Amino acid sequence: AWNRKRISNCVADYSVLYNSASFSTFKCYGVSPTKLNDLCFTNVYADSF
Amino acid sequence: LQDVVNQNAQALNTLVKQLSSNFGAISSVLNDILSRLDPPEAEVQIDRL
Amino acid sequence: VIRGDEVRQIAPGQTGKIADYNYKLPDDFTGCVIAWNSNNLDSY
Repeated sequence: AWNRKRISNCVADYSVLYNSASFSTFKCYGVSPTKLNDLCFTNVYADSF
Repeated sequence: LQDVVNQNAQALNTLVKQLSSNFGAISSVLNDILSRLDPPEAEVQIDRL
Repeated sequence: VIRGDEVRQIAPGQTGKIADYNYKLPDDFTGCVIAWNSNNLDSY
């Protein structure tokens, strides 16, 4: 029953999540982690489980 | 005489509309793939275009 | 010597704290990488 939080209409700083060492694994496909701070998106979904 | 004009116009139009084709790239505009992929992963996409 | 996690980051075109602040390989690197545990020898 994985949850889905929708996040939109905000300024989202991804640098904190990229730089924080608390994450065991931060791997992603399609777009590079280091340029996320410059792109703009329509909406983002966080599927956490 | 009108046919030569028509054929040249059609060839140019298909040449121009071939810039809309992906050819397997994640996107057809080179600027956005360049602006959202790091070089080592953007070279493989640009090669297809 | 590298201890702890991120040991696999030593590779061309790799990202991470180690690859970005400690040791970065060139994109066209031509060579080998070798590693082995050394607790007996290196174990602040």
